[PDB]
Amino acid sequence: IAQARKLVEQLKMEANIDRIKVSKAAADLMAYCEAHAKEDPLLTPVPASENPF
Amino acid sequence: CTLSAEDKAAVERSKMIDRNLREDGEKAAREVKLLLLGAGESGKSTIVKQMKITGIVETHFTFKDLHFKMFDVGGQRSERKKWIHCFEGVTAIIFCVALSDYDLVNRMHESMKLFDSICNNKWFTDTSIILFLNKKDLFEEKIKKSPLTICYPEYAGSNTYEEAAAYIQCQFEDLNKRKDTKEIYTHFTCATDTKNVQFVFDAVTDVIIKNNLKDCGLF
Amino acid sequence: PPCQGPIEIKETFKYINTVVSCLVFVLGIIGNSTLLRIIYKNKCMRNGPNILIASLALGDLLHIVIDIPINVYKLLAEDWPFGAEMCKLVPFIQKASVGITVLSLCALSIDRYRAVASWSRIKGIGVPKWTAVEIVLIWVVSVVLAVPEAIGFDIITMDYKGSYLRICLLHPVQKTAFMQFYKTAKDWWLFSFYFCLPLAITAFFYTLMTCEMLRKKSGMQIALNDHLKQRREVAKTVFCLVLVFALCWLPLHLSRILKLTLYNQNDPNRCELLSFLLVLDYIGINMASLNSCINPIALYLVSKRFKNCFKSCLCC
Amino acid sequence: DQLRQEAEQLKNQIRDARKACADATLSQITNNIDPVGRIQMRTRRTLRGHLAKIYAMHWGTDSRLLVSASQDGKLIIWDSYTTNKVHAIPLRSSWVMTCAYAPSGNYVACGGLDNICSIYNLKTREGNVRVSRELAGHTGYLSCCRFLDDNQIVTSSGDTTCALWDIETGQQTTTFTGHTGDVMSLSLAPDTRLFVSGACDASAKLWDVREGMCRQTFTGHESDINAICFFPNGNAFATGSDDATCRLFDLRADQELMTYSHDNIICGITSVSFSKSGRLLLAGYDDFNCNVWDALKADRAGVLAGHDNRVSCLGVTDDGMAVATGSWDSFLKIWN
Amino acid sequence: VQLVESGGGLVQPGGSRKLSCSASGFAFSSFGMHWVRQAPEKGLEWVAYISSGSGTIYYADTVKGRFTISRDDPKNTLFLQMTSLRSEDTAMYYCVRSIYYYGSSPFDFWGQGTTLTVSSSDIVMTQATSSVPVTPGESVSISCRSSKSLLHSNGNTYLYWFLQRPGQSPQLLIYRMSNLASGVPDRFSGSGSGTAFTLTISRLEAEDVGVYYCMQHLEYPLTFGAGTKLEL
Amino acid sequence: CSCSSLMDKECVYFCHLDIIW
Repeated sequence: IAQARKLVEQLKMEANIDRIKVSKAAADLMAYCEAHAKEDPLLTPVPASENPF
Repeated sequence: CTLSAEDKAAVERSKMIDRNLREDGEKAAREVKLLLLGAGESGKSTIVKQMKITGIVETHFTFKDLHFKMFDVGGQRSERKKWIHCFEGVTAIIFCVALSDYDLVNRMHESMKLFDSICNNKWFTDTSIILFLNKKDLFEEKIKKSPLTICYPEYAGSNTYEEAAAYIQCQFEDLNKRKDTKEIYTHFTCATDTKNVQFVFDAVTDVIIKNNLKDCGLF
Repeated sequence: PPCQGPIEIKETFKYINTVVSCLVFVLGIIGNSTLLRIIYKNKCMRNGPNILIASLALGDLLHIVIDIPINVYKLLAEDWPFGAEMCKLVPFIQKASVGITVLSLCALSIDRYRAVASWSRIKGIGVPKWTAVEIVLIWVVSVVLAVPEAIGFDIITMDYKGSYLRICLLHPVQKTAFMQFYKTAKDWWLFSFYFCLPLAITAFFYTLMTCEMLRKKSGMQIALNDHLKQRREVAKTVFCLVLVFALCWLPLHLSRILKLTLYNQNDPNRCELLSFLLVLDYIGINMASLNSCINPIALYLVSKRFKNCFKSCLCC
Repeated sequence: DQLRQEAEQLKNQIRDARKACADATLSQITNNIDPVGRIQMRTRRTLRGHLAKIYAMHWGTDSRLLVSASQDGKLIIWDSYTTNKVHAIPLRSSWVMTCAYAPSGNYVACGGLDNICSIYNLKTREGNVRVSRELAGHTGYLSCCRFLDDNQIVTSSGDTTCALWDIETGQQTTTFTGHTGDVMSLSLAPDTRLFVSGACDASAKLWDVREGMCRQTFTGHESDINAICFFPNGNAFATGSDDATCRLFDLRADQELMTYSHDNIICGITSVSFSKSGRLLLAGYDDFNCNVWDALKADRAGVLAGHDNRVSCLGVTDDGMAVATGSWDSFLKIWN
Repeated sequence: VQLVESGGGLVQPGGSRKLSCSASGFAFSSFGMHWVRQAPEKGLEWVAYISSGSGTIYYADTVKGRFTISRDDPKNTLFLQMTSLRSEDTAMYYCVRSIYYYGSSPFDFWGQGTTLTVSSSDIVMTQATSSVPVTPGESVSISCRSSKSLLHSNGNTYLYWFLQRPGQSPQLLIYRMSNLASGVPDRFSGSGSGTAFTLTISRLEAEDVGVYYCMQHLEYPLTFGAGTKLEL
Repeated sequence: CSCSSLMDKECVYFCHLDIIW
């Protein structure tokens, strides 16, 4: 009566979610990976003068 | 060179650290790493005490100018075997199972699956395994209890103490899937003196000699 | 001057020598190249003894390449139209390769002894450094000891029964007294340094290693058994690797000492000896090349790791 | 039964609501994005000195200092610009699977099979490195120590639970339970208020470090999850499992975003990390190599081919100028 | 952390003496050691340096070849042996620790010093003034110039700002260009470029008075400044 | 090969025929 009550309570807490769907939520990773691409030295190679390696 | 007066001293410190690292690694590569394994209620707190003296339990002892480090298994509770690959390159595996293992109830299933797991692992198949049956206080008084058909229907013949031990050793030899590389060292003694340490010392001496021969291309 | 008989080599012996030399040459190149490929390609077999074995294989390959084709040319042409420079250089390369091979054998025997006598972490964090200075020392000694061969030879012309011939060889007349002593003790030095010393060193070190391996004192102190016969087997292999070397390097030095002992002058009792010595020298050098070839076969048929490496290389 | 039926029906209705509202997978929308080509990354520096199997490595906050943990009980602090060994720490326990760099550069917390997270102080007054605090209280092997502040760190273990600590006191401040297997990895969010942990029950989950609720759960793998790491914006994460698959999950979608598996790939992922932009998902694999997946297209857009053994740990500098890869061949390689 | 010196006294010209530096409170075996001297009411002057493990040893070209440096790491002692002394060797001798790695402070701690009396190319550092009167609460800017540019190719500037209170020993204030020491109030700051370097002090306190020194590391031999003494 | 001097034609002919060693 009280071993799975916490599990179902968490699932109820897992129900009342501000549900952002995978098409609403893919835009987050898309925008972040596009807006920070120019400052990534691995995706875009750095000029040899600024490279400390 | 092109280095500033401070970077030269930094390089000197780094080279001294290199020197210390190789100096301690020379001692680290001269130490025998033994893994200790066993089934539930098999007995591991009786052989580690015979050695010349929480999570992982480390036992250090020097025997005949060889520094042995033994790493115990009785400190873990999760049997997912995510830490076995950390024991690649160890000298040997002391695995412990007793003849009285079918008293806690069946000796086939869990113990023999543990053997086949350590005999199927890619990392351990090239590492020798040492087998122990140490005590001689209860290994004789429970063979004559009843025919083993209750839990051991593979054998239904004559059963003395020596015959049963030989048959168990033979079925262990049958458990080993590939004898090309790995070698089993079974031991049938009395847990009364320091014979276990001498046996493990001889086994590690032999496996190290064989690794030396393979390294030289002679084996 | 005539010996009541000319000098010639039978054509059947020439055919047999050609076939034997071709087979040994091909087998030696295949084995040594595959062994070198195995040693270089695999990083886990990159270490001291493997580097020594690679050096041995490289020296054996260079020896075969520098010996077999030129002897084939000598047999099939009986002429040396190629000048004085590379006839000066070839004996230098030959003696350097022989020295490299024998010193690598000695060093390898010492290493195999050490692996079984100082077994306790004899492989510790690797030792490519001391092996490096050892290999450099061996190569420098072998090169410097072959320089007299790189100074000695010269081409001299002669007329023999109407035939005009040119021969490149060790000219008896030389500049320095030490060089003349070298010219007089060439074969003795070769027999005493390139044959007796490596044989003694390898045999002694391997005997100590075998003794240490089979050094069982307490009767059945451990029930291990089984692989004691395996140690017996590898010891037998070790002693066979020495017997093949001895039996395959003996005939050349034997021929040279018979040349130094039984050769006479001003009487017709020397030409048949030379006719025999031609064939004996050719057979001896052929079986020396066979000994050069012999090592990868033993490594394949003894070492399981090397057996698998050879199978993977040849079958794919 | 009633409670079992209630749990089953709640799970079924949550799954049905999740499916009926989910529009399309990440690939279906991002297919129009052009690829990145082939990320050819060359070893600029090779760090030598570790004489055993290398298990953990973490970059410093200044993108120049590194800490590396090896089997021989050594935690080496490297200067990544000149290959200078700034520090060499002899660890008490040689069996380490994780350790990290404090965000202020003062401390290093490191551990493994000892079930103890030992934290050493670097900027001392005696010029050496001493052990500051040993955190104990776990009953299984340790993983993914990650500092929050100079007095606060979260560590995962095989007790199917994680713990939030307080370094000055040394007592376990908070405990997050709910997993049903050996928890192998955790990653801290950039905002340092949430984290995620993946376990051997083929499930990961998002936990709140402040009040300790099981905020979200995530499934979809078939076997043990060995590595996990957030997207740099703290709204998603990626796991790597023994199924030879990486999976990107999203912290708001409540299920898997997408998968990074290939037919030729047979061995599992043991390390995972993200580039600074969150575009190149780098995964250190079990065979020998590190695969630079495009975290949007699941394409093998680059392979780091060194490391004659299995690439056991990955790391990206906070500026993203280099990638450190550590393997069991006792070497780190720094790539650019 | 405690470095204490011994061996001072009065010596006749042509004699030989020995100074000992004993350390207690840190890792002596991991610190290189410097011997510095200060002429009476004239200024500081570097004398000698020995690296960690006794690998690199440097002497000042002024008395190069005449002095010698000995070290005992297992005993934590630094020896400076003097062979022939002219009328210039009389001075106040200081012992300094110096550890070298990325981000360290290699001049943090100085010794107490000992007195020595004798009976009767290089970078030049220029200090603008020698006596400046000021009252507490007023910001004070000190400046000093160098011959060559201290800016190395790494980006490091090798300038060390020390303070010597009257009756005390010098103490590090800044070690490379603008990096505060350990245990020092955060009101001191440093800035400048290339050859012109300024030390700024805001909210001056009563015990901040004393002689300020700027030195270059950058190379050997090490050279000190003239010494700017603040008045109050 | 090795000869005493040039007057021994047989030795030089053998050197011509013999191997280079």
